[PDB]
Amino acid sequence: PLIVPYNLPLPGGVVPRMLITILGTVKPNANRIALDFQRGNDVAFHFNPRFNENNRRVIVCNTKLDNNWGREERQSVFPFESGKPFKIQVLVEPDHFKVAVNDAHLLQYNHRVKKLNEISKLGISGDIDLTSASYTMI
Ligand SMILES: COc1cccc(C(=O)N[C@@H]2[C@@H](O)[C@H](O[C@@H]3O[C@H](CO)[C@H](O)[C@H](O)[C@H]3O)[C@@H](CO)O[C@H]2NC(C)=O)c1
Repeated sequence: PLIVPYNLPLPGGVVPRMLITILGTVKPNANRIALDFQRGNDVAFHFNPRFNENNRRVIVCNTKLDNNWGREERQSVFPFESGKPFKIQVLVEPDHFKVAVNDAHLLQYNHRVKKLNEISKLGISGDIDLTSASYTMI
């Protein structure tokens, strides 16, 4: 068990073929989960499942530059469930982050922050018990 919020260093930033894997369990009365890939204070890629946004479940993705959020990208496919174990895998490709949950492809997020080598930490937060967070090169 890792304490949330958890910061996972990404030494030398991200690069294509890097695979980040997060294993956890959603708390039974969850409101949100967030993964934040950071370039100093900027958030290159925010991945944010919301369990009760006006009584709908939605995943919101965005980028924060100079303390300002950008244009949201929303996905209504929602593979998380309160109480239940999950696996999130984020594969860095040359033009996007590719996200799979529980082994099924979920979404892609085009790189808006293009200095991939400067995206040097991942913060993991929200209503989860965190079991493991790791990376490897495929
Ligand atoms: C496209 O259809 C819909 C449906 C329901 C809500 C929204 C929406 O745009 N919500 C964002 C919210 O998603 C946004 O919340 C922020 O959204 C960020 C990601 O964009 C991040 O998760 C922040 O932590 C969170 O506070 C707040 C504050 O920036 O602004 C809100 N926007 C407005 C206009 O109030 C859109």
